Amino acid sequence: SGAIYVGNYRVVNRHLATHNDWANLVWEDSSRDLLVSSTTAQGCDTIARCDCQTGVYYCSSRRKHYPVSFSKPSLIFVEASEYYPARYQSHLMLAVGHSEPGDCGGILRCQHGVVGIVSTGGNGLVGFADVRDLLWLDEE
Ligand SMILES: C[C@H](C(=O)N1CCC[C@H](C(N)=O)C1)c1cn(C)nc1C(F)(F)F
Ligand SMILES: [Zn+2]
Repeated sequence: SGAIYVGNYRVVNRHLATHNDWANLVWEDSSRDLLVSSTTAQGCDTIARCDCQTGVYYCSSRRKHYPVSFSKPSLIFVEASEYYPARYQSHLMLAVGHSEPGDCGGILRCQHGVVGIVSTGGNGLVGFADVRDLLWLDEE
């Protein structure tokens, strides 16, 4: 579990969005596994606006932050799960690292701010949904 809190927005994995998130919806994209809801209070996370490929992510299944190298956001085939059929997930970045069901929502960060959140796992790889292209999170 986990979310990004920026301005008047809450960014979560779409597959883990609560009833309250859908009742206060701003934007959602199944192909990226992202959902953004509105908040009453202002958030303080800063979204990275960069092309970094090295960062640190939080892994709840190990209670540890790990430094990683990760790929550029791409359309990657993801195996069928209880949440989606087998499909290409867009804007996804992979790194060599531990992930397991329960780790989605963990933040990946670089020197510039938040890069994205854990969204996939398997075969000793961890996948992060990028948020650096959502420039609108920094406004209105
Ligand atoms: C099966 C699950 C996963 O990748 N997904 C389930 C949830 C929906 C995902 C998607 N975005 O499409 C695919 C997974 C397997 N490992 C080892 N770690 C995970 C994870 F970290 F929980 F994501
Ligand atoms: Zn960066």
